[PDB]
Amino acid sequence: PNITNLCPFGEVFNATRFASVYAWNRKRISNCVADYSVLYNSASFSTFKCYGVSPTKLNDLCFTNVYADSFVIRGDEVRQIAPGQTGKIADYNYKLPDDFTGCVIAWNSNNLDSKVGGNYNYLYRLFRKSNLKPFERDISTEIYQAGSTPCNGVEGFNCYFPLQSYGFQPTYGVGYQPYRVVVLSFELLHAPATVCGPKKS
Amino acid sequence: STIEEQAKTFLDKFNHEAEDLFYQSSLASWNYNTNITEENVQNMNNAGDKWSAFLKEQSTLAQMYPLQEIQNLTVKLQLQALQQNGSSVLSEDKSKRLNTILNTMSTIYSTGKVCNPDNPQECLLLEPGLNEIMANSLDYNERLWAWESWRSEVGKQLRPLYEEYVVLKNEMARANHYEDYGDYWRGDYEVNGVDGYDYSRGQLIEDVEHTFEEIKPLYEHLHAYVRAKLMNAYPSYISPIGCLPAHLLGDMWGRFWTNLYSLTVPFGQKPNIDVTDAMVDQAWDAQRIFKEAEKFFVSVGLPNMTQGFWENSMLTDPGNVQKAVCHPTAWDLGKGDFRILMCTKVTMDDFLTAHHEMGHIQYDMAYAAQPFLLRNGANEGFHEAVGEIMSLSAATPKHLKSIGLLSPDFQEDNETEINFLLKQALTIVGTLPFTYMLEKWRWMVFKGEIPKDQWMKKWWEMKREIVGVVEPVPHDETYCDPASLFHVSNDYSFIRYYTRTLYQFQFQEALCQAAKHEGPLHKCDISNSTEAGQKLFNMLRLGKSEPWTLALENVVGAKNMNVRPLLNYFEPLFTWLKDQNKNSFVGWSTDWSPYA
Ligand SMILES: *[C@@H]1O[C@H](CO)[C@@H](O)[C@H](O)[C@H]1NC(C)=O
Ligand SMILES: *[C@@H]1O[C@H](CO)[C@@H](O)[C@H](O)[C@H]1NC(C)=O
Ligand SMILES: *[C@@H]1O[C@H](CO)[C@@H](O)[C@H](O)[C@H]1NC(C)=O
Ligand SMILES: *[C@@H]1O[C@H](CO)[C@@H](O)[C@H](O)[C@H]1NC(C)=O
Ligand SMILES: *[C@@H]1O[C@H](CO)[C@@H](O)[C@H](O)[C@H]1NC(C)=O
Ligand SMILES: *[C@@H]1O[C@H](CO)[C@@H](O)[C@H](O)[C@H]1NC(C)=O
Ligand SMILES: *[C@@H]1O[C@H](CO)[C@@H](O)[C@H](O)[C@H]1NC(C)=O
Repeated sequence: PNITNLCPFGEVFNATRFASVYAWNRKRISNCVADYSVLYNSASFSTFKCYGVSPTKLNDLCFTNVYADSFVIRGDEVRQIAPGQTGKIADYNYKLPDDFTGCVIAWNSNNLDSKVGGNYNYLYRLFRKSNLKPFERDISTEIYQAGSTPCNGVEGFNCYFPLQSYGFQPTYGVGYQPYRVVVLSFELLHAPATVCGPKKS
Repeated sequence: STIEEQAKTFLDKFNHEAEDLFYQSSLASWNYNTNITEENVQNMNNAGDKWSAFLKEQSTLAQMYPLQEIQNLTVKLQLQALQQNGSSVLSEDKSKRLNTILNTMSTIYSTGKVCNPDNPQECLLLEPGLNEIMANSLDYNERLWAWESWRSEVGKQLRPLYEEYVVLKNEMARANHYEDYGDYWRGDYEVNGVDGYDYSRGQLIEDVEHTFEEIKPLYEHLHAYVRAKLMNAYPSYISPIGCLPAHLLGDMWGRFWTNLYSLTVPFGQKPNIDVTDAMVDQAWDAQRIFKEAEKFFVSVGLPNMTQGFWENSMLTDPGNVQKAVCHPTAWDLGKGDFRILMCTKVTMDDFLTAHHEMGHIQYDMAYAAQPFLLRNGANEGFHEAVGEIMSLSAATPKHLKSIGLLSPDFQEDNETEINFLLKQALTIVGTLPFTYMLEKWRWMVFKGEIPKDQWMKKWWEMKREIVGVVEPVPHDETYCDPASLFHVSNDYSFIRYYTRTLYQFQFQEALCQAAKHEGPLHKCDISNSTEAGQKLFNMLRLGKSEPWTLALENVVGAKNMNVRPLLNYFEPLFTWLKDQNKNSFVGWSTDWSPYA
């Protein structure tokens, strides 16, 4: 029939500020119509790599919920947003499962997220004792203990603050320029699936 | 847990914070160089002080991890680079005195202005006032006046300063478990811990003497030919049996002989390969020069320049209102930011310089994947050698015909190749005995082989023995004749040019064998050859992660610097010079026979 109540993709992609990768935003999208062809046919995205599903049948299938995770990483770190990868972002910041169904969308944001003095508002976790579980968020700011001595809450020797700032600048190389990444996770659960694609007339 | 994992986490923290501080410092230096203004000088000084203080604090933190409990070679190499005290081991009073001495030598060299007695109303600075006189004059007493007056003023200012400098630097070096400051400079080529590929600080002097003993016949024949031509230019001053007078070599110090090409040309009647007029006729902009250089580097298979390179580089002189340093410099600012600062004119020299500096940029881009403290050349020789090989390849007539800058009906006979090889010998071969003699003299000064009251008696003795250049009038110990040069007055190593010169022709033979060139080595061009670029990039990607001996094995298949590619490069010229020196006498006498 006639379709209304589109899914809020404007508040995810066109957000005025994005979160840091250590504190990545997760928005649960339910009970609306998700038009994925608007995203796929856009020329503004550099990465639209979908794992476990093809973009052409997204506009047909129907899902119970859609998880939209949004963060900012470097240009060289976009490859680590994939199942089975290894790196600082995958181990310590944002981990994707091997059995992941969804799409990883990334685009360059040197225009917005870089300033001439250096934009240090974006943080990433550099050290953690263990690798993250899939879809885990770590926002702890406790001092990393690399040595046998206790840190006692002070950053001294062998004790480092685990969150380190990015220093985005507009004169940076393409492997260091900021990239806004939105990861959509599609799951089907035994509840009635309500996020369906648009139906042609 | 373990010490090695602790060092690895410390190195990760260092890499990440040092890369951003080094960027900030490099950007401040760039903003000073493209905009010479006092607030930019202050911002540069603030960033440099932050960078140096951060390196002091990180070396202090780094020493707490002992070296012998780490087995990974790369981690141990970065920790070895970081744990050097530098001047920090010296006392604060002596460190401040050393820094003051270095700064005041920099000011004396930079702001040294000398002119003729009884005509003091205006005076000439070294660049470009004295450079043009040394490079273009044909008058004996004018060049003698300029040379002696600049060594009088500069040496008599710098001699007590250099006497303090040698003692302070030896004290700092022996506080750092080195024999002298010469051993500290020779420690750049020291490889330790690799089976078979180890290189010692004491092996460097032996290898330099062993290579120079093979240099010596070619330089003797070249010196005899240049002596005969300068005897034709100046009839009575030059003796057939003696050394060359010092102020007649075409430069201020004798560093290069390339300004004697007009006087010593073999076949003046034959044309030159000058392509300047051809670019002027086709209206080649500096942007076109750099795009043709980029086309050369993509033809060999290397990566092309970034968008940020074309956006952020200054490839043209800005204007009268904005001041900039005219010296061509390639900048690896960090974080994938690569720029070239060159005031590019439409000349062959600027075109070859564009190839040279883009070779520097390619070398910087290749080891961007390496950790921050390993982002350097394997030694100091490779970084300059990879630019000089591009300068070699771009200068060939095949490259000029291929890009259309030379007429396709230009006749390449043996006479043009002889005079081109002689120009390349005056640039390249002539700097080798001067470089070797200067470094051996500085090594003997630091080692204490030469006492302070005998520095100059030995120095001219070395110059007569090695360079074959005689002093015009004798100098006493009130003079400081070495420190009139930029590198020695500003605390720079000088053996990098000798090693660069030998590595240049070794890399050239390796890439020409890779490219399957079937003619003379100087006729070889490495464009259109993907395999030559791959063989180059295998060494280029390593950076400082691997020993320079292993990198040289990766390129040429040898574990040591070799002199035979240089002799093979100049072999047509060597046979021609041996033919031309039948009547004349090869070799010189160290006696005062021409003039003293
Ligand atoms: C986001 O911004 C782009 C550029 O202005 C626009 O074309 C697009 O329609 C916006 N919305 C979405 C959902 O991408
Ligand atoms: C150079 O410095 C002057 C002095 O403040 C400034 O007005 C100008 O914008 C600067 N130009 C560049 C290109 O940095
Ligand atoms: C040395 O450490 C690096 C990481 O810094 C690692 O990738 C490499 O495999 C290590 N080498 C050895 C021989 O353990
Ligand atoms: C650096 O200096 C300190 C203090 O003098 C000393 O303990 C340390 O061993 C030195 N490090 C090296 C590598 O010489
Ligand atoms: C470098 O080369 C690639 C492919 O060869 C090309 O797509 C790119 O546009 C080039 N870079 C520039 C700045 O033109
Ligand atoms: C160049 O080749 C010709 C032909 O053999 C010869 O006569 C002439 O001497 C050669 N000149 C030089 C400088 O080798
Ligand atoms: C190298 O390749 C380019 C690309 O076609 C070609 O124009 C040029 O002539 C080649 N160089 C030579 C020496 O043939």
